Amino acid sequence: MSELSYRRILLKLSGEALMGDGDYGIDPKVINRLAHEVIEAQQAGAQVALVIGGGNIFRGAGLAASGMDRVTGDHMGMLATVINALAMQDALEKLGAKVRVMSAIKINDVCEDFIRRRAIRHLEKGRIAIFAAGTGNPFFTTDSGAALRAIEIGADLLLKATKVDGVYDKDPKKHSDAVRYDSLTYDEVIMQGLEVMDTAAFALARDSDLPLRIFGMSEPGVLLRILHGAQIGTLVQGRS
Amino acid sequence: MSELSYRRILLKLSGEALMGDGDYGIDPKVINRLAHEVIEAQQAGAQVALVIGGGNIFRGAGLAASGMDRVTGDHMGMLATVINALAMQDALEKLGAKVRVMSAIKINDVCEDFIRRRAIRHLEKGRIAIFAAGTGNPFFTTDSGAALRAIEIGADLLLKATKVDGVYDKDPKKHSDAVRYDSLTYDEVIMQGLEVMDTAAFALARDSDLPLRIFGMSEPGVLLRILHGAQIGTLVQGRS
Amino acid sequence: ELSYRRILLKLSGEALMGDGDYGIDPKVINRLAHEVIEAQQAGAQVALVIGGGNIFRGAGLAASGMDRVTGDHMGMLATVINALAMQDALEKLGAKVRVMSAIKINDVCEDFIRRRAIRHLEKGRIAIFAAGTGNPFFTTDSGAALRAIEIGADLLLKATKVDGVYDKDPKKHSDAVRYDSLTYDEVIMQGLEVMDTAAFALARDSDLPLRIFGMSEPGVLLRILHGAQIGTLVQGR
Amino acid sequence: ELSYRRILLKLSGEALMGDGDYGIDPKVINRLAHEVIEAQQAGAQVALVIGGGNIFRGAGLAASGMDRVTGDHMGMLATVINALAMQDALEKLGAKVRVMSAIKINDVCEDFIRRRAIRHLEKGRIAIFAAGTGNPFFTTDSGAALRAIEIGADLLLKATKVDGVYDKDPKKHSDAVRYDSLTYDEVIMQGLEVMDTAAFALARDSDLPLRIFGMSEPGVLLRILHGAQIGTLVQGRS
Amino acid sequence: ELSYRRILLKLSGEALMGDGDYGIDPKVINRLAHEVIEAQQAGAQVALVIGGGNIFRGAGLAASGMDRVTGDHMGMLATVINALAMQDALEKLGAKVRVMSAIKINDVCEDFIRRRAIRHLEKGRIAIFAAGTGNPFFTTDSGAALRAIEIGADLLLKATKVDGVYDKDPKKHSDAVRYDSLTYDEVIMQGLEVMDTAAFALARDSDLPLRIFGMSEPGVLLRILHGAQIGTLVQGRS
Amino acid sequence: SNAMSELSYRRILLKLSGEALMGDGDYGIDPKVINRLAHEVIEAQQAGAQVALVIGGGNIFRGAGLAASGMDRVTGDHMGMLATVINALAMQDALEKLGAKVRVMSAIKINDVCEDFIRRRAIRHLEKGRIAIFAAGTGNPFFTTDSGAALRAIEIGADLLLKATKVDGVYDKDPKKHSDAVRYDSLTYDEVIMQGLEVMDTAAFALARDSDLPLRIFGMSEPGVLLRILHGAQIGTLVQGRS
Repeated sequence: MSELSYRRILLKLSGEALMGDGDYGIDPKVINRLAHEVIEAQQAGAQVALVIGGGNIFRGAGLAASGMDRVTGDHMGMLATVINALAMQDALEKLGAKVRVMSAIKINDVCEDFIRRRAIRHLEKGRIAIFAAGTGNPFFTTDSGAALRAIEIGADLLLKATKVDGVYDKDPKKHSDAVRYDSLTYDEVIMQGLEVMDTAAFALARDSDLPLRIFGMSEPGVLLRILHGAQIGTLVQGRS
Repeated sequence: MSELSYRRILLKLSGEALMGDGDYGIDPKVINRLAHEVIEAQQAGAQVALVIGGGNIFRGAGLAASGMDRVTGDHMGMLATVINALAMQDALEKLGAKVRVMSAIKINDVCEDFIRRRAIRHLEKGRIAIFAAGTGNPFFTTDSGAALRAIEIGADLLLKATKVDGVYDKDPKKHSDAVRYDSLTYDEVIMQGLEVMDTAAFALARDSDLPLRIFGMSEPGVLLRILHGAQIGTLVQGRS
Repeated sequence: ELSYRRILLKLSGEALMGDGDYGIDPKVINRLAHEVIEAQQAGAQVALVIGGGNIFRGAGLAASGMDRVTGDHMGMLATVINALAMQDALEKLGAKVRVMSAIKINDVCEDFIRRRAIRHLEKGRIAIFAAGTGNPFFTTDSGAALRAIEIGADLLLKATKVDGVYDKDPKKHSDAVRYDSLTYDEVIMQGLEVMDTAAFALARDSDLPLRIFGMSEPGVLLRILHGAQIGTLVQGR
Repeated sequence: ELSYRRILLKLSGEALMGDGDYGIDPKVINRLAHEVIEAQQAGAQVALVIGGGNIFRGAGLAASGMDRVTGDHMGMLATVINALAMQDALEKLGAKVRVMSAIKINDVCEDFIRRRAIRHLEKGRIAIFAAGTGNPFFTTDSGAALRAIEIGADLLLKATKVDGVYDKDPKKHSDAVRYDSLTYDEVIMQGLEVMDTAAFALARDSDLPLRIFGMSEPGVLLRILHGAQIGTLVQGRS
Repeated sequence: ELSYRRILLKLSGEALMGDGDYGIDPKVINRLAHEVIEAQQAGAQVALVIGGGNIFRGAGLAASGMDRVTGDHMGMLATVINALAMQDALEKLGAKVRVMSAIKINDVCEDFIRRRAIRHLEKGRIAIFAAGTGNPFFTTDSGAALRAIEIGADLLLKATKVDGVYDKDPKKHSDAVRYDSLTYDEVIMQGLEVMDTAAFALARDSDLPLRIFGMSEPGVLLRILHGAQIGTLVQGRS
Repeated sequence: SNAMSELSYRRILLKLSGEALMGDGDYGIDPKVINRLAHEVIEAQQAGAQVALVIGGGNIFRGAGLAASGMDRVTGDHMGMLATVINALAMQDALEKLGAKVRVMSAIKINDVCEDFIRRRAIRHLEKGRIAIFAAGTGNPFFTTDSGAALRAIEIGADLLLKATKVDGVYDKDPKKHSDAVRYDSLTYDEVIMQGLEVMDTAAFALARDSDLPLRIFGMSEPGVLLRILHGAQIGTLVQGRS
C-alpha cells in the first residue's frame, strides 16, 4: 500500500507565491521553504508535478504593459515561467531531489520538451516534474496549462494554491462572515457564479472530472496532510 | 553630414539600461527613447544590430542567487535577454521600424535562430536585427555574444553603452581628477590594467580587428553623431 | 467594398466527405476551393481550418477504448492530410497556398508563426491551418478561434449542417427561427450551443466576431463578405 | 529454440480494413496484436511496418491527377495513424511499444534513430516504424527493407494476399505451385514479382532473408519462429 | 535556344580533387564554378549534387569493414563540406546559391524543402543538395535522381570518367562503341551499367532523361543545354 | 584495470588535435593510430575513469582547397566543425569494436548522425560508464577546439582537462632551441600569464582560469601514459591554482 490518499498530484502556484515580501523576483527563504515542502511530499511516496506562474517576473509597467501586444505579452509570460522552473529545480536539487523540467515550447539545453509518455516515466521513477510555458499557446492561462498537464499525466489531484484557503461563500478579504465550502460540484460552481479558474481552464478540468483542491499553503506541513486525505481548503469534484 | 563614418554597427546595452529609475523590469519611457535613437541611426542609413543584456530581469537575491549553479544562472540570463528583445521589437515596430529577433537558442514563434546569411540580408533590407541569448553557451558573457555577432555580421564598429561615458584612468564618480581616454590600443587597455570587457570577449574583438567604442548614451542624437565620426567616449582600436 | 478584410473559415471535415462515407470527395472539394478563391479574388485574405472527422472515422480509428490523447493525435494527423488535399486543389486553380501546422512536419507543412502567417495573408496567399492547438483535449473550434485571434481576423466563420443558431431544433419541430445576431452573454444565458465552452470563452474574451452559417449554394461566402445576414452573427459584450 | 532472434514484420494498410473498405477493423487489428504479442512472448524481438492504403484511399485522397509528392506525403501520415492504432492495441494487452517515424512529428511519436531502435528491441519493446523512408517515390517495402537492414534483423516477413510466391496465379489457375525457396537471382530471372525493383535491390545487396507468406490462420508467426517452412523464403545468391 | 531549362548536374567528389590524393584542388573547383555560372547565365536553372569520395577516403575513414550506417553518415557529412566549398567558389564569382541538405544542420545548410527549392531555382539561384537521400545504404546517384524528380528537372546529367555509355572499356579499347541514345529497357537488356539498380529504377519510373557524359573540356555543359548530343542519352521505354 | 582506490582523477576530458590521428599520412585517419588511441582510452575507463573525448578536425579540414588561405573564416570554421563530427564517428566505431559503450554529442544538431549536446544527459552517460565524445566545439565560429574542450570540461565537472600535444609539457624556454630548457611540473594560472607561456589561446585559457579547471599538458609519447596520469603520475605539466 501507500500511506497517501493521493499518489500522483499536480500542484499549481502563482509566480508571486515565490515573491514573498518583495516586489519582484524570488525570495530565497520562500523558495527554499517550498522546496522542503515538496521534497517532504515525494519522500512520503507522492509522484509530484509542479506548475508555477510567472507574475513575479512578467510584471511592472514596462513588461506587463496594457499597451504591449497580447501574444508578445503571453510569450514574455511563458519565458518567465521557464525562469521560475529553473529556480525551483535548483532549489530542489540542492536538497538532493531528482527533478526534470519540461516546457511546452522547445528551448535547447535549458530544459526538455514536454512529452506525455516521458513525463509519466519521470514521475513513475520518482522524479519531480516541473512544467513551464503552460499550454505553449498565447491566450491561455497558467491554470489551463496546469489542468492540461494534470489530465495528461493522469493526476489524481490538481491542487491550486491561492491567497484564499478554499472557495468561499463570498470573498473573505471583504467579508468576515464568509463561509468556505468543504466540497463542491463543478456545476455548483457554475450555478452560483463562484470564481475558481478562468472559464476555459475550468471547462477543461470539468470535462475530465479532475479532482480540484483549492487551498492556502500558508503553513508548513499542509501538503502532506492533504495527501493523507485532510479536508483542507475546498474540493471541487463531480457533476450535479 | 550625410555620409557615415560607420555603415554596419552592432550596439550592445546592459539590461539595466532599460530599467530607468526602477529596480527591475522595463521603464516604458526608457525603452521608447532607446527605440527613437535606434530608428534615427537606421534612417541616417546605418545598418543596425542590437544586443541587450538581461540584468534588469535576472536580478535580486532569489534569481541571481549568489551561490546558484552557474549554468542555471546563465540560462536564466539568456531567457531574460529574449524577454528584453521582444520588448525592444515591440517598441521599434510601434514606431514604424522593421525588426527581426534572432537567438543563439531557437524558441518557436518567439524568435528565429541565428543564421549569419539571413542576418546580413535582413540588414541590407533595412531591418534592425536584435540578437538574444549570447553565444548560446554558459560561462560566456553578453559581451562575448556581442563581439561574436559583430564579427559574424561584419560590423564596422562595436559599440558598448555604459553608465560612464568612456574609459577613465581612475573613475569619475568617486574621484576628482579622473582622466578619460580618447583612444586606446587593445594592448594599452591591458597594460594599464583597465577594466573594459572580460578577457575572452576582449580577445575575440581584438583578434577580429573590431573597433570598439565605449561611451554613455547621455543625451539624444549621440548615436547619430558617432555614426558621423564624432569622438564621444573612448575608442579601442589597433594594437601595441 | 468589403465588410470583412481578413477572415478565417472553419469546416468540419465531413464537409469534405460529400455523399461518400469516407475520406474526401473530389467534386465537393473543387467546389469548396472554388468558393475560397472567389472570396480572395474579391480582395479578401483567407485562412482555413478544416477538421479531421472524414478520416479519423469508424470503430477501428475512432473507438472509446482508446487513449484519448492518441485519438487526438490521430485527429491532428488527419487534419494535415485534409490540408494537403485542399492545398493541392487550390493550387490546381492557380491559387497560392501556405499550410501551417501546430505540429511541424518537414517538407509537408510549415510551422505556425504569427508574423509569418500574417505576411502570407497580406501577399494574397491562402493560409491553411492544421493540427489545431497542438494539444489533446482541445477541439477544432478552439484551434480555429486561437488562430483567428492570432492573425487579427475580422471574422471567424463556422460552416455547419444547420445554417444559423437555433431557436428550437431544426430537424424535428417545424417552426423555428434563426436569430440574426446575438451577444456572447445572450448565448450563455439562453444556453444555446455555438462552440464548446473553452473555444467560446476564448472567442468572447477577444470579442472575435463569429458567424455561424451553412454553405449550401455557390456565392454564400462572397455575399457575406459584401455584407449580408446569412446564418447568425455572435458578437458584443 | 528460435530460428530468428530479431524480425521485421511488414503488413499492407488494407490488411487492417478487414471486411470494411477503409480505416481499421477492430477485430482484425486485435487478432494481429495477439499474434505479435505471442511472437514477442516467445522471445522474439519484434519490429513492424504497416502501410497506409487502408486510410490513404478513395478517389478524393488517392487520386490520379494529383501531385505524387503530396500523395506520398498523405500516405506517410496515414502510416503514422495506423502505427498509433496498433500501438494502443498492443498496449491494451500489456506490451511495451515504441513508435518511430522517418519524419519528425513531436509529441505524437519518436524520431527514428537506429541506435535507439536497436536499444529498444533489446529491452523487449516492440518497435513500430512509420513514414517509411521519409522520402517520396519510395515504397513501403523499401522502408521495411531499409529498417530491417538498419536494425540487423534476421528476417523480413512480408504478409500478402497469397501465401507465398507462385509459379502462377493460384486464384485463377489451380495447379499453380508455391516455391519453398528462391535465391535473389532466381527471382530476378523467373520474372517473379516480389517487391518493387528498388526495394528488392536494397534487400538483395544486404542478403536480407525474405519470408513471403499469408497470415490467414493463427499461430503462423510462432511456427515460423520455431522453423516451419511457411510461405516462400527468398535469400542467397544464385 | 535552350533545349533544357531546369537541370541537375551530378558529380563524384573525386571530380574536385584534380591530381591530388584528397580534398579539393582550387583550380579545378574554380573551373567547375565558371562552367556552372556559364549555364546559369544561359538561362538554365541549375541544381548540383556532388559526392564525398574526395574526403571520405583512406583505410581510416572509408574502412572497408566498418559499420555501414556509420560510413554512410561520414559520407553524407563529406558532401556537406564539398557543398560549402562549392558555394564559396560560386559566390566568389558573383553567383547566388543555396545549399540544402537531407540532414538539417543549423547555419550551415538548410533543410531540403521541395517548394522552397523550386522557388530558389526560379529566382536564379544555384541549388546545391547534400547528404543524398538522408538514408544509409543509398547511393549519391539515388539522391541525385530523387532530387531531380522532386524539383521537376528536365534533365539529370551524370558526369563520369568516360564520355558516355560504352560497349566496352574505351580506355583500353579504341574498338569501343559509344551509344548516342538508349532506352531504360535496352540498358537493362544489354546489361549496361549506368547507375546502381535502385537509383536507375527510381529514374526510370519517372522517365527522367539521363545524360551520361564526360566534363572533358570547357563549354560542354552549355553545348549540351543547346542540344548537342554529347555522351549518352538514356530515356524512354522498350 | 585497477582498483578505484588508485584513481587520482575520477572524471576527465582528453583533448587531441585532428592531426594526431593522421600519423605518417598527410590526410584523414591512420587506422593504426586510432586503434592505439582506443586502447589507451579503454584502459583509462577500465581503471574506473569517466572519460570524455574531444578531437579537432585539422586532419580532414586541410590542403589548399579546403583550408584556403583566403577564405571566409565562418565557412572554414563550419567545415572544421563537420570534420570533428567525422573523426568522432570513427572513434565511436573503433571504441565500440573493442566493447566500449559510447555516445557522440555535437554542439550542432545533426539528427540520426549523433546526439545533440545536453549537459545533464552527458553527465548521466558518464556516470553510466559510457565514453562521451564531443564534436563541433562550442557550436560557434571564431572559437578554438581548446575553447570547446574547456567549456565541455567545465560543463561536465571534469576533475582534469588533458591536452595532448607534440611537446610533453610546458617549458621555460623553447627546448629544441635551448638545450638548457626545463619542463615545469606544475604552474599556476597566474604564473603562466606572467611568464608569457603558451598553453591555449587567450579565450580558452580565461575560460579555464575562471573556473580553475585543472589542466594537464602532455605528450602521448608511449602507451600506458594516460593510465599513469590517472594514478597520479607527474607527467607533463599541471596548470592549476591561483597567484
